[PDB]
Amino acid sequence: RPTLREAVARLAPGTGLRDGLERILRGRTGALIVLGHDENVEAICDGGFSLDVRYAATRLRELCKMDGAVVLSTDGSRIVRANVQLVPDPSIPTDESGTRHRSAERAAIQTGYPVISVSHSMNIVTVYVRGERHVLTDSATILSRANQAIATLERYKTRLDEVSRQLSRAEIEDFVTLRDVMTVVQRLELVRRIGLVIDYDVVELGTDGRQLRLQLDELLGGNDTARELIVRDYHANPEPPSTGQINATLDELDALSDGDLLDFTALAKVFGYPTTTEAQDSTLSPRGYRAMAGIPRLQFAHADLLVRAFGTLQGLLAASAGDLQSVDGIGAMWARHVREGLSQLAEST
Amino acid sequence: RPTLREAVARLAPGTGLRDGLERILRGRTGALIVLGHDENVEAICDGGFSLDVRYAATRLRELCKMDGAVVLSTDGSRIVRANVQLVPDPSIPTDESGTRHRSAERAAIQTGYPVISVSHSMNIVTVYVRGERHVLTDSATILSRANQAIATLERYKTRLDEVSRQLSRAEIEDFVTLRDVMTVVQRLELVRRIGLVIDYDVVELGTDGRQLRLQLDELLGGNDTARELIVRDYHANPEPPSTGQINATLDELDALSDGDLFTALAKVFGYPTTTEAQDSTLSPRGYRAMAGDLLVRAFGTLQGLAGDLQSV
Amino acid sequence: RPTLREAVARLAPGTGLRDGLERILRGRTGALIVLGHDENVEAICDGGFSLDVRYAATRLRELCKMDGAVVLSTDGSRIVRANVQLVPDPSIPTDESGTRHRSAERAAIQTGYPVISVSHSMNIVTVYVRGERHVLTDSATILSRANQAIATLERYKTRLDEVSRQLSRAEIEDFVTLRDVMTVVQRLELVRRIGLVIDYDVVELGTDGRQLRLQLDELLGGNDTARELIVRDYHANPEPPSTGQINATLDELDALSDGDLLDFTALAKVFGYPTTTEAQDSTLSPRGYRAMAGIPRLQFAHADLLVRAFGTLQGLLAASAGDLQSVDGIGAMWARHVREGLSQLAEST
Ligand SMILES: Nc1ncnc2c1ncn2[C@@H]1O[C@@H]2COP(=O)(O)O[C@H]3[C@@H](O)[C@H](n4cnc5c(N)ncnc54)O[C@@H]3COP(=O)(O)O[C@H]2[C@H]1O
Ligand SMILES: [Cl-]
Ligand SMILES: [Cl-]
Ligand SMILES: [Cl-]
Repeated sequence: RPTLREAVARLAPGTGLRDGLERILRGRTGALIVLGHDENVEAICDGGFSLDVRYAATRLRELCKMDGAVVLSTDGSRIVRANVQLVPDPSIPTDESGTRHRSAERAAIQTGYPVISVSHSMNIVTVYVRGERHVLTDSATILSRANQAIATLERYKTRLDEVSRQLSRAEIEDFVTLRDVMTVVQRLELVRRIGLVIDYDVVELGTDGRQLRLQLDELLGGNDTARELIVRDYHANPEPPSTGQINATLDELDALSDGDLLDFTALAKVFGYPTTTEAQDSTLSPRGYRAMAGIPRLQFAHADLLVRAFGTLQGLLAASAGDLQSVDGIGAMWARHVREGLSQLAEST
Repeated sequence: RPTLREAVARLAPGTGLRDGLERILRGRTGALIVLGHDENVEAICDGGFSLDVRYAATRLRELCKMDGAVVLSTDGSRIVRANVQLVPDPSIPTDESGTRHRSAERAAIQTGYPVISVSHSMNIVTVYVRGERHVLTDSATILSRANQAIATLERYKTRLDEVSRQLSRAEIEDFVTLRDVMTVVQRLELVRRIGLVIDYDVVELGTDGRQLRLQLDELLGGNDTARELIVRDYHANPEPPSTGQINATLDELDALSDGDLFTALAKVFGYPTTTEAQDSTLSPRGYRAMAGDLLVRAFGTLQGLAGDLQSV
Repeated sequence: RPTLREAVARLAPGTGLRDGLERILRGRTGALIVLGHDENVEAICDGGFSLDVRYAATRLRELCKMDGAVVLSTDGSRIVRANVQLVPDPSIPTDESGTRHRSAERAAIQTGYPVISVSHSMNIVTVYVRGERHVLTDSATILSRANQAIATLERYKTRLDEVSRQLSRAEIEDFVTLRDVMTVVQRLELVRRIGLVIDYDVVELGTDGRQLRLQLDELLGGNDTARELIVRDYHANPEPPSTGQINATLDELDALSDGDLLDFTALAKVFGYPTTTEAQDSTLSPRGYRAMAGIPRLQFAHADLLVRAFGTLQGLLAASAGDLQSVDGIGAMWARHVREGLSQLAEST
């Protein structure tokens, strides 16, 4: 049966239902709509008219001009009853206010289908699904909230870029420390989490969120790959981390609380380094995945072969073109390409 | 328990409740008021707040601005709860329309107390008492309707007086046709029936009916005695009817339909219903002339009517 | 008693009260609410009914449909009276218009508790707190005002950083003038004051200000420390400023009007220098507290003894390693760490 998130989706902008509800709000009639009909719904239905017509936004609006409730079919394709009096079991507990809304939630609990109440006085839509409630929000308000989050995401993306460049400078110089790696890990997670918040707003916006989706995907583009690469470079396991190991590490990062993200030792635990403050100053050596990703045109398949062969970024910098053409799967052309691409990083920083 | 009529009296003009209801109608807020509180009412009361204030029309109006129902104490002197949600058993049958009113009658049946709903859309007050319902009518409408009826009542009384003396003249002649008696009987019944219609309006008017109460009693008064005398004078049984016989006959006429009020009349009086029977001349007994019982049994007829009347 | 700012937070978005007030506005009934109840409130309360219910936004809306005023408990957790007639002392001064609002401000002054009046005609919420007034504003309008203010703050942050770099470069060169120091002082103050304006908007926005708070914290952060150090470095009194004296100077800066902050002579007076034109041209020498604060893990006790011995940053730079071990209370290891850090100032530029 419909879940709370699924029901909100059925009422998202661009849907036939949401069009009808918008019409009801402008009409200021109020409404009480049951999204489903079975034996249990009929049990609580009293009086009213039985009708069999196709759903239409306009048809719903007119029917809700009448006292009572409108029942739709489970698939949502039809309007099955109108002018109904709901009589849910009064023992079902609810903290809502007034006959309409208390009747709505009780009916939602008893039948198991979503129930919608529209307040004529407040012009507010509430949907009740099995003890949970959600109040719809105008697309403008959601956009305002999401654009504030987009602004913060713009600030976190700039901050991530600068610390990442600092880490890249340290990797070339061979003066990286756990603290340097974990500063980037934190900034990667902050970008990810604020991105998840904006994503929920995109879902709630429905068709009104299409542009916000494009902007969000552009800003978040490459964040997943950066999280993978940093795990691949600085994971306490001696051998290069396994693919499942990488997925395990990222899952632990998501499991961290927001407060834990502000703890560099909490992040160090996830990567497998000691949790002591002293451990933050210990020197690390990158494997070279991040640097290789910065080389233009270099497919990750080839970089994985080189990183496993030489072990460390410093080994790759010291390697000759002939040293980089002795790895199976690395041709002469790619050995030259990586050789000049690495020596360009050495000079630049 | 209070009866439907008793409840309507509690809501009549001149009462504190009716002052409150009139204010609610002008406010167009709608209302749902329970006239009584006990465990059974509380059982169906859900949410809301408890308060203990003296009843006042102004206080009732303010509290009914809120969603929900207001409960008063049984004596009606206090307001005990407001903003409550009534939750009567949906199995209780009702043919009312909408959440507010169906809940009102069900609550009235379940608790046994009067329940009032005021519709904001229709500005109509309905009172429910144990499966019965009454709709209040504006005192202005009742007054205007009742005054048209009182105007008719004087006309029925004048037309009754004119025909009654015609019958009395025939009594002198001894040639009173059966149709003549039933013409007077018809006018007596018509006066009685309009009198009952007006009486119901006077009660609903409360204090606004005080003047119509006096006017009604003057026109009617003497109607019961007149109906008793005419049955006592022109009853089929040659024996003078007993007091129980007279009251039984008067009840029989009341059972007649509006349209029937001459052949239908003759049969209740015991005369044959045939249209030929309505043509049969009758002889008055004389009770009416004396009013203008022991003596009449001696003489038998008005035609018989000093020592002979000091012999019985 | 609660202050005006405290009341504004209590009526901000995300609070139970604000949910009720939003409901009242949509109903267009108007309201008169007392945020507190004691014997003094009872004195001015007349008639009405006593109720004891838990506070709820929906309950408040229904009670404010009634003529009169609603009284809440001091903690705000309960609704104790409704339909009350306030009868505050007419002699209490007020500039509000009409019975409702004049009664509201007078009641606020007499009892000492916040009082809210909502105008049905104007759809405006007003809160009165002991002779002050605050009118609630749409969260959209506040956000628009605050985001522009954030834009100005980012520009103030950029100019602050560059003038700060100029001042530090001059400190090494020994060519700092009083005007240059006041250019940095002006920019630090401008950043601080626009920061306070945005802070008030964040409070008023409540839950709608969460993202704005994050942006504000990054832009400002470090502003207090920079103001403290600059006063510590360039204050006219020969004795190094005490911590309390520094706070006194900073309090004098806050007392200046927005117009005064554009006047370099007014700032010069706050630091004890003369207001003359000639004073602006005179060359100063930093005390060196800022440089010591940049040295990692150098407790201010070791910085105050060194600054008191040599007096100026140029004296600290001119000192030898042995000269930094002949100060009482400074160790040999600490003398090495301080000397190396000042040499890193040469690395800076
Ligand atoms: N049993 C009861 N106890 C206490 N107060 C009662 C009540 N029944 C009705 N009321 C009051 O009367 C208002 C108008 O009722 P009405 O049935 O015209 O107007 C109703 C009806 O058209 C519909 N509605 C409410 N509950 C319903 C239910 N269980 N089934 C179907 N329709 C319902 O929503 C309208 C507005 O509901 P809302 O509560 O805002 O407004 C209600 C409520 O404040
Ligand atoms: Cl609601
Ligand atoms: Cl119900
Ligand atoms: Cl709301």
